[PDB]
Amino acid sequence: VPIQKVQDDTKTLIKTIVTRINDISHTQSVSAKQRVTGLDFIPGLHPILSLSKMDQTLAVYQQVLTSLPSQNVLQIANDLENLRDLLHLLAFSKSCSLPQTSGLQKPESLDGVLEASLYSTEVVALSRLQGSLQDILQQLDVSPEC
Amino acid sequence: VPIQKVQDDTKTLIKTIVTRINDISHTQSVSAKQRVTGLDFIPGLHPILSLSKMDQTLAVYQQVLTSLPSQNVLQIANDLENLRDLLHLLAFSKSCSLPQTSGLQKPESLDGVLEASLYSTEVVALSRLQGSLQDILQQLD
Amino acid sequence: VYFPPKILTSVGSNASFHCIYKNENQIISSKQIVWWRNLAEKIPEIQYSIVSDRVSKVTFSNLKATRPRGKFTYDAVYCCNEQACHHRYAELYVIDVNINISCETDGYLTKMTCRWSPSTIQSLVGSTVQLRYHRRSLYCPDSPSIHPTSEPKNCVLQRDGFYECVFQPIFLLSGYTMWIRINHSLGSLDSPPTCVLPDSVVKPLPPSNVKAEITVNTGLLKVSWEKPVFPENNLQFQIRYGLSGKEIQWKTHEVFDAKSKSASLLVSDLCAVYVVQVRCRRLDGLGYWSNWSSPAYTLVMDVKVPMRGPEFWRKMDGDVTKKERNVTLLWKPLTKNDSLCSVRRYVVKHRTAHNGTWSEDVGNRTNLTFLWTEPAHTVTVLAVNSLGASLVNFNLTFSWPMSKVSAVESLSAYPLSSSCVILSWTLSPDDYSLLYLVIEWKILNEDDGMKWLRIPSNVKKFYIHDNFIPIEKYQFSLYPVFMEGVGKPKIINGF
Amino acid sequence: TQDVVYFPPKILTSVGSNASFHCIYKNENQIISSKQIVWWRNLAEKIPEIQYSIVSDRVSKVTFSNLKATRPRGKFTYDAVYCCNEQACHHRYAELYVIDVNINISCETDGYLTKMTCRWSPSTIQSLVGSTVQLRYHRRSLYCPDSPSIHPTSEPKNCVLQRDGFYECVFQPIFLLSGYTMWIRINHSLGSLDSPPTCVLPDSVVKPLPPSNVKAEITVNTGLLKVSWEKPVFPENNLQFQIRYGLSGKEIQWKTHEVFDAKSKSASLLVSDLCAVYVVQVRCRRLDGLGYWSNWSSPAYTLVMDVKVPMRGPEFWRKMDGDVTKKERNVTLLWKPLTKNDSLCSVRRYVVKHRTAHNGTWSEDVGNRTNLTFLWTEPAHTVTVLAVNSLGASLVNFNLTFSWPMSKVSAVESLSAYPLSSSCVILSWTLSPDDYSLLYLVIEWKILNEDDGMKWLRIPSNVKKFYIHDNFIPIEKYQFSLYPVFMEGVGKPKIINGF
Repeated sequence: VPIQKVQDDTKTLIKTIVTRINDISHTQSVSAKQRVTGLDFIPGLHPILSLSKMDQTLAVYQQVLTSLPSQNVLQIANDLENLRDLLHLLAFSKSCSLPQTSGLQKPESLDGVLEASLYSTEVVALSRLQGSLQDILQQLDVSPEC
Repeated sequence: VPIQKVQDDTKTLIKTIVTRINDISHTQSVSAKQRVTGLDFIPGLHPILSLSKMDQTLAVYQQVLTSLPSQNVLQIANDLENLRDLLHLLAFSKSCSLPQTSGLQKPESLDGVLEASLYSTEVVALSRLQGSLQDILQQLD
Repeated sequence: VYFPPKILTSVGSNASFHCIYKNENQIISSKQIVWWRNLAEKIPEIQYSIVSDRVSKVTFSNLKATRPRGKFTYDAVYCCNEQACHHRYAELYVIDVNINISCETDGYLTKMTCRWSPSTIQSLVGSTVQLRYHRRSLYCPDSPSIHPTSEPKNCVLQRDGFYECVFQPIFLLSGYTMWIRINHSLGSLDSPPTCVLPDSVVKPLPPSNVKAEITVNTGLLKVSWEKPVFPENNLQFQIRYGLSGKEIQWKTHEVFDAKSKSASLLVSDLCAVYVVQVRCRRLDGLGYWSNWSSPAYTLVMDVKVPMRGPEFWRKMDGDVTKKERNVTLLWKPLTKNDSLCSVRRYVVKHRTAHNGTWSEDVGNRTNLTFLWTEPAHTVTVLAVNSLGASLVNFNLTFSWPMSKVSAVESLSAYPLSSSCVILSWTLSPDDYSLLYLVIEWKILNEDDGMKWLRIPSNVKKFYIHDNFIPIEKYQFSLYPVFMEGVGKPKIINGF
Repeated sequence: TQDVVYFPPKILTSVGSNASFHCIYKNENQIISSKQIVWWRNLAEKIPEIQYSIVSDRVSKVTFSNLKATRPRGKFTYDAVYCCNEQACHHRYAELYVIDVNINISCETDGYLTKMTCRWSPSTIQSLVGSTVQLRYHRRSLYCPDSPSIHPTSEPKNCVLQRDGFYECVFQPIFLLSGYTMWIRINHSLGSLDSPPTCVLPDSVVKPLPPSNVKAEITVNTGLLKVSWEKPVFPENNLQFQIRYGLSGKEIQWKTHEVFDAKSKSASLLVSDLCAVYVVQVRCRRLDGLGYWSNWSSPAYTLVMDVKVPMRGPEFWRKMDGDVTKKERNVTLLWKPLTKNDSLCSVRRYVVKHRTAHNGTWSEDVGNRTNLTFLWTEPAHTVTVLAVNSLGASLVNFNLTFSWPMSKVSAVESLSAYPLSSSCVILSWTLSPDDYSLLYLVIEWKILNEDDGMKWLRIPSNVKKFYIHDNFIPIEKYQFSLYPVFMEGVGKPKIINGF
């Protein structure tokens, strides 16, 4: 499989996930000013540059999403695991080996914060994932490092 | 009833019977050259001449058909008994007063081969009775 | 003595058999065994084999589907000595297994719907069907294969005779290897495996917000539509358009540009209602075509003004001694070529030396009656639609001095038949600026069977086609026309 | 007891049957003498005295005969007969129920000889409330008996009413030659009644399937439609076939015919037209008359084919295009399509054969065109137009020759035109006394100054006066040309302009 086709498919999945996040966000009209403490475990909007960090932060987001009781969020997590598969495929295409991000311990704060606010955590996680995923789409255009 | 009508009606019946066996046996075309064991009690290997032999043989064909569970075969057995009644009346018309002794069947091999070789039983029965019907057709004149 | 007594296999394989013939208390050699199927065909010796002196082996090849023979679903094969056959036999079963599976992706990318029909299975009673699948996280391989780890799928037989299989939620980029599993009392078989990628079978939603319009002053059928939501927006669009009526003569146009939201098409008639529908599929051609969009209907507006003002003629009622004479203007509705789409109102313009010019909106009427008093009066009828009046309009000037001018020298009428009459005339040699000539005719003593026709001044011989009754007397009048007004007409009665 | 005693009180009987009642009328405390008692039916019809019978001084009897079916009267399905002292009718009555036992039995046997179906109409049983319908049949070993009768032992059989309002029930398996005696049995609180039983032989009510593999064609040389078919497999007895044929269109005016020889699987019938498409259907039934017609066959369409070579060649003429001084002259041959009689069915192509003394003879295929233009260069040139269908050219064809030397031979002496009307003009002429072997004459006319008002007519050489029927306009000037035609070519024509 040509590397260009893999990159195009990854961009397709980026666009589709951004679209579905927008679709659920339209149904969830939440003020962005709601500052909820204890959410430091969700990756922040920071410059993400190399593919290893892509896989790591996406696995973190998927673990956060998997804990949400929403079925659409579950299918989003399915899309995230598929996108990790394609990120690893891109890693093989560039002769780089992403570390197997299977050792992320389940965040102990998930149980304490989801019970406090399932809905607000879902909203903020979706927003931060969407922003990070546009960050990825921009980086994928500029040949991100390993 | 006049005898000529009896005769022509019998001819019509027997040719209907052979046409029916032909139009059913088309799906079961067989080679008469092959001989099977255990079916000696099914006749048809000899020419048929006299009244009593016809009656006994057709009673045998009756009983062997009755053992077979097919609706078409049910109608065939019905027609066989019809033509047996016809031949009994024809014998009465021949002005021969011979006592009518019929029956005398010992069909346990019938049951064994029935539970053994259903397909073989039906095909050999139809073929042999078909041949016997043509032979008695020639003998009829 | 048979081994084995019954065999299961599918179309396209070989076969092998073993027989031991037992007669009385003796066993014959295998060199005399004669094989037969259905007691009707002697199997060629080349298919036979002698593995042992007492065992006869027969091998088949490329076995074909069996044709049902009454209640039986199998054929009986017989291993016989010479012509002596044992009553026992074997059993064979073939069954067709090649079954096609039809799947579609919903337009909302939530569910997988697979369908298939058990028609080939209907001939077997006692057989139980189960659908077995294995999903690959990667894409489908070139050669689908039955994976050892398979899963059962529940499918509902619909009224159509097809089983429908609903899978949800979905994984578009995951390969889905599929094959049918049948389970009879004698065992189980499998259909040829197939793998389907959900992305490749997407049927998009029908296009939305289909708006049809004929662009003004151009006559181009412009359509605007809203694109249904799709990944990459890589959609190939198909537009069908046709006349609005009992039968829509649908014409089609394709829009290759996936970025195009509106397009314009030429139409022959600018004044007809049209029906347009749009369907879309993936730009690469994969998946299905979407449902045809809702029909958009064009509204009949006036794209342009009428092209020519109606041709009109006057009727003179009023005594000759009277200077004031009422004038009745007679014109006709514009044709669809002249009215374009419609004529909304008739406005008759006037021209005088003293009162100057003015116009009278006659409305939808094709007649306007007015009094004539001034020596010089020019008139002109205009046809006005929603966009304005017509461009080219006929003028007609009335003059007292010019009416006394006699420009027609001779006149002759010749009836060709009840359907045609020849008109003959000779002009005066004077250099009259004849614009044209008006043949004006009616039945004598009839004041309402009135007819007239303009002809160019260059014509010398003219033919009139009408229902002419020879008994009736016809009055014929030809009028010379100029800048200043009409000259003195030539009038004859009869032929 | 009661003041009025009807014994038996209620009676059920059939049409035409005889029934009788008895009354004992008590008025107040006195029993009315039987001689003072009058009967009344539904209190609307007094029963006549002649039917009165006296059992005793207190018991009087009336015996209805040849009874007719009771007409339902609103909610009353019975005829109420009243025991009346003269005019004193007591409010109670006896109820008489009369039904028509004549229920026709319609039976059918399929062409497969495996299903027996029968129907009957319940058209009279509605007038009996609470009546239970049942079919009872009995099988005779062989044949139906001479006089049908109800067997003491019979077998009930359920039958179903369909939307047609008829009762439906069948038999399977069936006895081919066993008499079936059946009847309709009714059951009610007043007893049971039976229809007059009829016996049916299953073999006499058999109708077959339509005969298949019917083919139709037109005989090329004779002209009779050739049709072949195949008898249905069952029944095997000799059958008679009826054949119907007609034209193709919205309506078909069929014509009927029958064949009696069963052995004949082919037929031939006279026709009126050959080049149209006919439709034909056949049906079969037993020769003796037993059974029924087998509906009809599927419609069949014939194929139009050129039956024979065209019967005559087309009549043709020529147009001179070329100066008199020029020796080479264009010759535009002009003819018309063959009529249905002349073309028979079709003319596939026009082949114009030529003949010269130098180039011999050759033919030109003009296709479907009715005109042909060629240059005249030889002094002698014979031309013959051939109409060719699929089978070949036409048998006898018209010949025309062109010759420079005899083109100066003037054979026509006079030429006069007389207009009868706008629709007819007389042509009159006198001939030269020379012994000219004139084949025929050609009348060629046009409107003067009109180059496309070409019209022409060939007329026999023996004619001396001719009448032309065409739309003539007296105003227009007409040029008239009469051409003397000989074996060697066409002679010098005579030309006049106008009348």
